[PDB]
Amino acid sequence: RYLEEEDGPLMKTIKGSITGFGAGTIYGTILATWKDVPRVERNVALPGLIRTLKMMGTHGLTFAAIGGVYIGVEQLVQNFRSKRDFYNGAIGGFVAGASVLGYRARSIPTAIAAGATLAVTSALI
Amino acid sequence: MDLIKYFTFSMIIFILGIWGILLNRRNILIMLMSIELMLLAVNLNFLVFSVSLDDMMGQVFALLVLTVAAAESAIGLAIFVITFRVRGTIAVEFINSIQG
Amino acid sequence: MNTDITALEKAQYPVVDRNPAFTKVVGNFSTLDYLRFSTITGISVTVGYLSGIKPGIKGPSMVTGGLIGLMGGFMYAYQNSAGRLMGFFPNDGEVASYQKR
Amino acid sequence: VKVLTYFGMTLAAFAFWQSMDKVHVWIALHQDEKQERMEKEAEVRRVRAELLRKA
Amino acid sequence: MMLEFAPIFIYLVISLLVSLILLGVPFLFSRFDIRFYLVSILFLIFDLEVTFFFPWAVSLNKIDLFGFWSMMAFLFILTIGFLYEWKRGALDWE
Amino acid sequence: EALDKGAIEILGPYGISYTFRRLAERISQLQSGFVYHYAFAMLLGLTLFVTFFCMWDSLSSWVDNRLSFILIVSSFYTK
Amino acid sequence: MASGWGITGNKGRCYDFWMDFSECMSHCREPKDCTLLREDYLECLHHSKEFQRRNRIYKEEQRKL
Amino acid sequence: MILSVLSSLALVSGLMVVRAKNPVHSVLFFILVFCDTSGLLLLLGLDFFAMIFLVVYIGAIAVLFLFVVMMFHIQIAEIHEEVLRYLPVSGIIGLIFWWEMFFILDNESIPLLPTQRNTTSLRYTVYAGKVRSWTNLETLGNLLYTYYFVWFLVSSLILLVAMIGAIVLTMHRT
Amino acid sequence: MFNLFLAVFPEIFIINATFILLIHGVVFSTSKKYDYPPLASNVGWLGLLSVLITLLLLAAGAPLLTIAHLFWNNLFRRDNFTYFCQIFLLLSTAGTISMCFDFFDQERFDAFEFIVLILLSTCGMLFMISAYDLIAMYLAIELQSLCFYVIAASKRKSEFSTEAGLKYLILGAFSSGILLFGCSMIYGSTGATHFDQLAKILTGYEITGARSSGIFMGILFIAVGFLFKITAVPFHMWAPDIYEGSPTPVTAFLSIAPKISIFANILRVFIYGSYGATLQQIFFFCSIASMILGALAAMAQTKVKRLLAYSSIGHVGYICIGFSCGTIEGIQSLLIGIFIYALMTMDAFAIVLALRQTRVKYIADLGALAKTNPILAITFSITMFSYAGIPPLAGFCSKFYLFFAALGCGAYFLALVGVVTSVIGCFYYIRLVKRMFFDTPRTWILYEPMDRNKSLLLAMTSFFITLFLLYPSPLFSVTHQMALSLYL
Repeated sequence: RYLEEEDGPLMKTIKGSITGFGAGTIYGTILATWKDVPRVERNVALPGLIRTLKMMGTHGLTFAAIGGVYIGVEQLVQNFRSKRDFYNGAIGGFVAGASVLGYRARSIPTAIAAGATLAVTSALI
Repeated sequence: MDLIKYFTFSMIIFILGIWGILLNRRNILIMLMSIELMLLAVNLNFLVFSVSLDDMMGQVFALLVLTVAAAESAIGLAIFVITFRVRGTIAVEFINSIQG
Repeated sequence: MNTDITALEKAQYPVVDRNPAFTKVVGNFSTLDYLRFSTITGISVTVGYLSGIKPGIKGPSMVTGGLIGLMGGFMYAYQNSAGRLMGFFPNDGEVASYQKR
Repeated sequence: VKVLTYFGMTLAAFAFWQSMDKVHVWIALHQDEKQERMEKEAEVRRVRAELLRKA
Repeated sequence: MMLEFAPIFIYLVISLLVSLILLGVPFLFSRFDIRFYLVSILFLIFDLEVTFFFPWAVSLNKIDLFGFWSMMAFLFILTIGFLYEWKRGALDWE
Repeated sequence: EALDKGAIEILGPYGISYTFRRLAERISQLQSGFVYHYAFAMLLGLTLFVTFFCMWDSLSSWVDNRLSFILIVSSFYTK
Repeated sequence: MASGWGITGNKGRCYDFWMDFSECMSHCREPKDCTLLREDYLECLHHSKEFQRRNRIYKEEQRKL
Repeated sequence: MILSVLSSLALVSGLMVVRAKNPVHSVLFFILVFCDTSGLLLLLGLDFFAMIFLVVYIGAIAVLFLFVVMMFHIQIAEIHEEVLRYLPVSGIIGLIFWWEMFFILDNESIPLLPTQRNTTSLRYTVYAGKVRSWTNLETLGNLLYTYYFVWFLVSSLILLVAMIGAIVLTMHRT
Repeated sequence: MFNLFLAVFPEIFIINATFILLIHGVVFSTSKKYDYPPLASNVGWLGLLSVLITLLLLAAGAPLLTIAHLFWNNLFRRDNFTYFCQIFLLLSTAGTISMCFDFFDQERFDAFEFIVLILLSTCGMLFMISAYDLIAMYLAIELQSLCFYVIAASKRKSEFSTEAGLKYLILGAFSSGILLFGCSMIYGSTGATHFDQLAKILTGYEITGARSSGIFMGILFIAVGFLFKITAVPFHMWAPDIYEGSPTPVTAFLSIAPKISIFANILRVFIYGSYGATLQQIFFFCSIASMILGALAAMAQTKVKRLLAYSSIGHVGYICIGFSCGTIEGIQSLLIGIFIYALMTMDAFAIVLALRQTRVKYIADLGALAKTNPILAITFSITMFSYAGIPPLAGFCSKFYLFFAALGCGAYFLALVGVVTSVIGCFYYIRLVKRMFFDTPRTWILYEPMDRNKSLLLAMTSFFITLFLLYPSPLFSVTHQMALSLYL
């Protein structure tokens, strides 16, 4: 069922960071487009584009950090311990969630909640 | 390469309708016109395919879709008129009361 | 215009006439058919009268309701008569009159 | 817009459509590599499911 | 054949040129009326009626009685619409 | 205090009501009352359908299914 | 071209192929039994294999030049 | 080449429909997109549809749009917005739709590449079809009112609804 | 020749009766002699009679609706599935009409054209059910949609009604254009629009490596249009705004009949055509999104109409779970869920229309209703517990299936979503029971008693809701019949 791949832990981490950046760029574009423009900005176009691109870059960065650290810690767990399970990975989701989303939200309870949610989500898979 | 060129003509009109929706969040009249551009592109698709397949069903449906497009435009502009008459303006900030 | 009366589900009763003419189906109207016709028409006239009192048009409303009922009752009676002649409905009397004439 | 602006946008669109013609010819020229790659991926799946049922 | 449309195009170009010569030689020396919407709607409906008549009129010799009566039913529906519009005062401009 | 009216409440009825009230508040704000947002949502759904159910043949080279769902849930902890 | 009505007032170019495929499928309880007729109909619709073969010829001509 | 000219005219005219500041100009550019479509239909040999697109889209529908838009006297402030910020989202959406749909036929309808050989000599002519040829008009009229008459009548019902709804929504009798 | 039209007798009758009513209304509403009488209730009673006569003609002519099936084949297809679907649609329309007379008389909504447009849309949905070709399907869908656009804007001086109509026209025309683009792709790729031809072309292959992308995207776009029609997330945001902004009898009608007709279309198009997995995954993912989003958004609502709109979105999610599984029991359960949701919604909107005489708007307006009208508070509590799926009320039946398919098609994430969203739904439904029974407000609203039509309809639907699980055999048998008749 899974016998179509070539793997490579470093390649896995790089590709995951790249995919995370792409998804974060798409998400940032969507969020920037949903929002209205500040009233002081309705009559001038360029600052709106700058804010859209800034949102794109910031979301690409945070999503790339999550999508990289998740699999990086997943392999660095399954490499040293060298056991394949859903446990290996629950730790990666937790550390990605905690670190990145707590650096972003600046809150420790938010870090714990985000890591827990990512842990359950990666556990189901 | 004839079929691909006619097809891309119609496809560009369809994409222009989509972009016109995307680009006119303050202009609801242009949104209605973008929808009419999409409908025109679909009609073209049916006619081109009818020719390409030597089949008449694409032409029958093109005529009927014409009737539908006319009816849609008449009703759409009637609703636009009563919306404007009630509010005095067409600005999108006056048609956002229903929410949640 | 090419036509084909053939139904998806075959008639379960003796087929007296596959495609009976309009006047033949009308002439096949039975006592029960006229009872259905009259009941539908009378109910429709009554509804027209009763719903017309408040706007003040009970007479014209009566005529309108009666027209709707006349069309619906005639269509229902025709439906039953033609179904009997075609074998789709139980058609004892149709077969008894057919086996004799 | 100015009339010259409409003319210039038309020229640019004409160039875009000729570029699309080149893209279509490129896609038409690579039908055989698509077919040969598809030969492999479908046959790999066959040799695969056949081997997976030998046990 | 579509060959006969090419002279129409060349004719259009020449008409354009004549228009510009005539127009250019001298450069050398808040109240919405719903009745216009209503007339537009009526025109659109009957425009579609003329459109559906064009194939019918050229095809009458093949469609025979079936085609005639289907067009009559079509007209009957649209004429009921017309009578509705008439009784509602959409045809009055005073 | 620490268990019955503490952690059990927080990891139970008291916390569950809080988080679901915030989730309901946020989901309600999506229905913004702007027709442009409804068309944008329809267009995004169309684009998402096309992308996932047709353009998902060569992506599996660079992506994994695990990452995808991870990022969707992680989007909830933004701003 | 499954309806039969051609755009110039005659039988459609691909109607006979459609009818062959349909008549085969009406009694063959397995769709794979009518695969050849199905791809005949679709080939009539789009001329994919014919044009692919002619493009092969053109490509070989360009290669030998 | 000719298809490239018509495609370019339609592309510019459509951009002007969706990007003009003034909605009256937008309706006028829409008339140009319909004229170009009529030209394409003439190329396909469908002269009835080419004329009907002129009669219905331009002669009747665009007129209604023009009457309504002109009498509305829309002010540019009520509908103005800067569109530079939408270049990325337009880019992604349009690029996905482009890469996926401008090339949807390519696998199914492979183009015949033009060679340096006269392939016109292999056109086979069948004269039997040419004895009494049918126009687009009579070919369509052979079907509309007999084999497919129910859809014709349903379209009449659609038109009736349009007339009723127009009267009911807007009529204020003097 | 005349006997061929026996297959279209119900439609012929209803269309001609609609014309008669249009003429009668316009002639006597303009009459100075009768002082321009309001004719909305008169034409309403005559139209209800017309619907009941149409129902008589259709149900008593079951074998005759299949006469001349080859002559009528290129236009429509009448079978047992269509027979029962059309009977149910006519019953829904009759109930909805009977629920409107108090609204006509007390608000003085005098426009009889309201009834005419409802009847014309009923014709359109009748043609939708028997549609057997993409062309006919689209035409019938457009007729129904245009009637709804016009009736959504019927209160033409109200800001809310004009706003509802405008959003409906734009989002509805957009979705219709998307669906029409899908039909064009399918036609171009297969040269066929008839459902039988599409069946033959597409069966046996699905995605056989060399998949026609044209067919696949035609299917995707048609599916997007259908999902807009059934208010599945993420194509749903038009529904709560239009449901609120439209006049309440319009909201009641839009809640039931279009769903019956569009689900008939979805069955006959997808279950019958053959692209397979992707089509069902579409509906699987949209069902999950609908359940979650409907539950949360309903939990956030403070107005009765919005709560009902979001509840309907959640329930279509539950129903579409049945279409996702793609088995005989899936179709049967979809049909059972549709029937029970329709009866429950008719109950709920009968109560809402009864309370609209004193202008109910907020959930808090129902405070102390168990004192001012105890039997109405019990009837409404029964409806809310039925909506929540508490056994042995009829609402349990649909909930039971959700978990039956989740453990049948082997899907435990679906099961978990169902458990959580069921709990959330139970909460926001029992909040209304708390408001009517447990609260002691300082200011009470006294409500006018309802008319006879709504009391009789409410009594019957409430008896059904409490007592269906005692004698559920006929619905089970008839839905099994319909599920089988989809293929044979």
